[PDB]
Parts: sequence; C-alpha cells; structure tokens
Amino acid sequence: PVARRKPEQFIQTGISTIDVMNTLVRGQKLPIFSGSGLPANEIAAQIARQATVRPDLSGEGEKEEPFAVVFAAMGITQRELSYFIQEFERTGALSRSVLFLNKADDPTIERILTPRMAL
Amino acid sequence: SKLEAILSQEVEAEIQALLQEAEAKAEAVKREAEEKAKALLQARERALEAQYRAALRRAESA
Repeated sequence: PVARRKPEQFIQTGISTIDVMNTLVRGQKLPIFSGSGLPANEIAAQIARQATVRPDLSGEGEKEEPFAVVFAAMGITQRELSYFIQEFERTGALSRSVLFLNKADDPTIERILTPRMAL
Repeated sequence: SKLEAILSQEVEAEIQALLQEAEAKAEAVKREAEEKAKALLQARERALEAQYRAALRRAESA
C-alpha cells in the first residue's frame, strides 16, 4: 500500500457536472450507483468517447498519457452490442481499447471470470 | 406680441429636441447592429473550425 503514489489531480473528460461539480480524480473508484430503470450504455459510452484526460491546466505536457480504453459490461443484450458497434465505430476507441463483454448468451462460467481479465 | 414670442421660442426648442433625441436613438440602433453582426459571425466560424478539427480526427483515426 506503501508503494502507491498519492492523488493530486483530476482527469479531464469534457463532461460537465461529473468533473466539475463533483470531480473524477485519478485512481478513484468512480461508482455509478445508478438510476437503473434507465440503462447505462448511452450515458456510459457517451462519456467514454467524449472523455479524455489532458493536463493542459497543469502546464505539464499532454503527450504522455497513452489513453487506454478498457471496457467491460456483461450479460449483454445484443441490442446494446449494436449500440456498441454504433458508438465505437466512430471513435478510435473502437481501437485503442478492449471490449470484453459477456453476451447475454455467454455461459455463466465465463461470466464469472470476466471481471478479472482486462483488470 | 411678447406673448407669442415665448410660444415661438418654446415650440422651436422642442423641434430642436426631437431631432436631437432621434439622433441618439439612431446611434443606439446603430450600435446594436455592429455588435450583433459581429456576434453572429464569430460564433459560427468558430463552430465550423471545431467541426473540422474533429472531422479530420475521425479520418485520421480510420
């Protein structure tokens, strides 16, 4: 625990309240206890592609954060898969990235292991 | 009469005041336009350039 650098900065994203009013800090266990009668995906991946960390304001160079997009949902509707393919195919986070995404098919076994993986 | 002399000069000063008033209202009109036109042009140039920089991004990304 000792080895671990202390937080000191935010990370930008161009998404407003959710950096501004309350602010995503580095390392942070950013937890979207949601309104779950409303689904994630959009507000998720919206703020995915839109998100990008940049320490302009710090006056430290920006060409030093290989911007590595790691994506995990699970039990996923194919519907949502197509929303994926929709968002993604725009963004280069089509492709600087992994998806990992346990289809609603995807047997319950792999389901389990799912999290550990890209982590 | 001296009586009508005062009526003359009085009315006449109102004539002078109307024109003068009008000029100031014309300037006020004038000044709206200048700012407005300028204010329209910048923001829409602005926007297009951003839509440009972002457009190429997606291209490059391909």
